[PDB]
Amino acid sequence: ANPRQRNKQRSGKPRLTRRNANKKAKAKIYGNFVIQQNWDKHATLRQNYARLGLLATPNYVTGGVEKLYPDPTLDDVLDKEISIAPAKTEVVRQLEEEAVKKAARQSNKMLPLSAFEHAYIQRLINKYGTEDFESMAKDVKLNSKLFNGSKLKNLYIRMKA
Amino acid sequence: YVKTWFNQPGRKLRRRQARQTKAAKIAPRPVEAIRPAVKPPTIRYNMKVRAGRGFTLEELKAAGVSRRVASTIGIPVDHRRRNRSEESLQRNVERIKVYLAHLIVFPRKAGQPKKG
Amino acid sequence: GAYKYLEELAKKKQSDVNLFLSRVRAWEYRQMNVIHRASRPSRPDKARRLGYKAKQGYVIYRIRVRRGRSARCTAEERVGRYCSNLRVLNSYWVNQDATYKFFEVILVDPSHKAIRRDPRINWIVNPVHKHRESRGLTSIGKKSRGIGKGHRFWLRHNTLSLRRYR
Amino acid sequence: ALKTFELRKQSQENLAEQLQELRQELASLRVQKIAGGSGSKLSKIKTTRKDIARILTVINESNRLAAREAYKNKKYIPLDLRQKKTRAIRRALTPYEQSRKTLKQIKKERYFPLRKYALKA
Amino acid sequence: LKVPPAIAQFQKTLDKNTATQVFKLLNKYRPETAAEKKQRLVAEAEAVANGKVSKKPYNVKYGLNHVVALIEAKKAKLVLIASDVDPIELVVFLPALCKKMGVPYAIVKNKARLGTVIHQKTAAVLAVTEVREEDKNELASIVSAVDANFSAKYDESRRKWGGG
RNA sequence: GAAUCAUCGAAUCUUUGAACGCACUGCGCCUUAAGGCAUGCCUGUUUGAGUGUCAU
RNA sequence: AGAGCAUAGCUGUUGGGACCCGAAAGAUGGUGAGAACCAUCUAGUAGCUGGUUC
RNA sequence: AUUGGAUAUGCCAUAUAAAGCGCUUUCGAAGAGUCGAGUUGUUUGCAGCUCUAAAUGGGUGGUAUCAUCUAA
RNA sequence: UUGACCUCAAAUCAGGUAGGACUACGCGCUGAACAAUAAGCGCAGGAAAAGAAAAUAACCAUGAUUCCCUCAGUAACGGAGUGAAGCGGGAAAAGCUCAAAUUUGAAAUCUGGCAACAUUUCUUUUGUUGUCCGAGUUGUAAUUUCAA
Repeated sequence: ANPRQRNKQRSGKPRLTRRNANKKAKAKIYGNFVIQQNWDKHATLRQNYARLGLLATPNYVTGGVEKLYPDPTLDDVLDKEISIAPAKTEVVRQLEEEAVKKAARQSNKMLPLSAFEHAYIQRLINKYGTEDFESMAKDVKLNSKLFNGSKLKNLYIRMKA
Repeated sequence: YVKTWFNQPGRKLRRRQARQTKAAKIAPRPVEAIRPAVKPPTIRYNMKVRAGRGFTLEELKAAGVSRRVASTIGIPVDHRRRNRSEESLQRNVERIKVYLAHLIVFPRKAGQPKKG
Repeated sequence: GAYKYLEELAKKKQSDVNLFLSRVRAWEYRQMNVIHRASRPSRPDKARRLGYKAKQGYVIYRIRVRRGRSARCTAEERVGRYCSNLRVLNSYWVNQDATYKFFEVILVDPSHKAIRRDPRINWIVNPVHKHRESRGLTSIGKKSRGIGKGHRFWLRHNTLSLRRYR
Repeated sequence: ALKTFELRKQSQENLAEQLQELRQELASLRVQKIAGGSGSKLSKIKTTRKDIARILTVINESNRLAAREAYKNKKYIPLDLRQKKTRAIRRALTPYEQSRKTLKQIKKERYFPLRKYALKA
Repeated sequence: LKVPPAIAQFQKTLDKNTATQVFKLLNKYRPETAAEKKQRLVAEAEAVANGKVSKKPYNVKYGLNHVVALIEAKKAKLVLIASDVDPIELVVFLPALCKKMGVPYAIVKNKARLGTVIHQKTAAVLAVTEVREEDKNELASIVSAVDANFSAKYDESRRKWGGG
């Protein structure tokens, strides 16, 4: 009806048709590979999370859930410790096993000293002993960078390993 | 001026697809963040427990989660709210601790330079 | 810092030093054009606290508007039209006399690479900020249209919402 | 007619008088046809018009490619060599400066990135 | 109009002789040029790259926020204020702040000379906080001259409304 | 390689019009038929002037 | 020793252009040259006129 | 054929660096012709005009001191 | 005489940008009759605007914004009429950046030219490295934003 739409109707040129209309279609999973492998492309996201043994929401649900079958004291809260929780399904066990095995592999958190760091701490140790770090930091000539006792202690600890 | 609701079923479906599109992006983690439990601010509703906005800094400190890492693991922070009673502190610290008991945090890769 | 002294001195708006300077500078500003470029802000404390940085891409323009709508809002829109390639950032009162009120506007060039590479002013480059002074999105524009938080500060009521099942 | 693929395999100044000869041929044939011609006459008008169009296409493409090569890795190039997507697209922030962050934001994301996690049921 | 005493004090500047002696000491303490700093840093870089303790640098102090901070901390020994700062409010409080802190101060002529010392186009104010042991006597002599030629002199017109 | 065909990333796209050398097709200018020659503004470059302030 | 709540239909009634139609307002913005003409607010109206279907 | 986020694995990594969480015989800056007061309009807001601030101050509430907030 | 700085200039100098159109839905300045309406004017985007409390409340307190339901055709104003909001239930959720404190043991910052090296939705797009100049101490980085 609009003159623009009448203009393109009267033209002999084809329309810029695009076919993107498919409802009932749910987004495919990218990101986690374990989830994608075990995902059910037909089931909803709640049905998939429950089957995989995950929580789709850490809070309440704001409606009625689907029922398919006829089913048959401050001290002891801030100080108690809960020993994690069981993995209900196999999918969660794969996620847990993968997490611990990657954390063990990427666990080297000890920094070795460099050439400058080694010489810096060596000059301080060979003059002010080994157990006295406060006197090491209070030196002005050898400790030119003015590192405090904690940093010199860390330089010692990293030198050992 | 009349506001019709012929798109009410369409909006229901559009929001469902947003939930699924979000879950497609973040595969194993919940589509919502954990909300605290608070009390409505009036004599009519103060006996009810509802969901809050985020956890106070004193709640996070007691549970052992620093405010800088709380957001990274899906724990909202409310700098505005405060714990005026020891009951609200205990109700939401336990909520955080139960949340951390059920949490699998996948490790991240870190850059370790060869030298010191 | 010397901006604590400038901020405190600007409160004594008609002391001996401030009244003499306002009288002297008003005479000079009336000699120049209505809208003229300022080599540097006359209030380096006030411009600094309103977002201005002494770097390329930041432009200061002075303007006088007759006394007797908001005067600051009128200064912002006229200067923004004058240099239409720039984005109006903020504005501030610098002087006034019996006839005129003088304002300086801070404008930002959204095409300069020192502006487009600064993440703190990168936001102004986006086209949603084209002529903020014309839509009331500056500080005085927001204040002029009652935008604020509290009880101090229609279409959805004049409608009749008719649900499907009603 | 002429083949476009082997037309590009010729020298530039060769295409010059080939266009010249084709243009006089079209003009001469038009002079012949206005005094009386058959239905085939307008058939070779159509072919020679497209042949001239094919000829001029090769000259312009070859010249354009030469200009692109001459201005490769130059800070400023003529507007006809520049991109033409949309006026707004040209004015937009480039992805490099779109992704610029302060050192405050770099440290935040270096030490506290959004973790990947899961909630057991 | 009638110039207020706070603005009228900037019309009386340090005389020719004492200003000449002031900039003679200052020119011994100019900050390292961008070029000279680069050569010194790459020299240390070559030492670091091949194989590898200094002293605290001595220079004049510039910048308005920096100098006002030094005056408030009583770290400054001599403050020289440009007499032609275009918005005068940037330095109109400086003589009084130097009086409150008991810092010797003077108002030297024009800002181009001050900027030239620090390798800039313009310096509204310069301050001297530390000198080498051999320049202690030269700085002390200038402080006396500044006091005798700027503080002992005037001190009565700076309370009077100038101009008109 | 047909197509009054489809796709479409390369080329071309008369005079106008925000319309831009001045009038509105004439009338022009400069440089080498071609290249050009609107206005405001921003960053920089270069050439000048000033009884501006200072140093020699 | 509670009788209500919800939905549907019917009827009445009050608003919306409100059974249809019939007099020019007035205002806003333009065109042409005081007056004229054009387009929207505007379904601004007729205590009434005429009509209102097996 | 284009590109998303990840994963795995090499090569580099300017770390003499940069962070979170402990502790304090040490400190802790906070936006003015603006708030506000008086008077005229539009609609408490906004604006003009005359005047013009403060630092545990200032705003807004419950008290009819307390609570809450931290503007330009 | 020369130089530094400032100011005023000029240039068919180099590199950029603005206008106009569409406006269903944004946001402004306005504005009749009869509605904070029509019309007029200005300015945008795929959304806009708003937005991390100078917010509520008087409770066992809540906690940026927006939208829906409810509150409620209620309070209030003024009998008629106009007519909200706090709470409550949902949708979605994300937080932050500066000014103001000396880097002062070192303007640590940035644009541009030139020269190489890459890179491309792309010979059309983006950068990186080096050098020189300029910006900048009348303040560019790092650090801090009261939740500290």
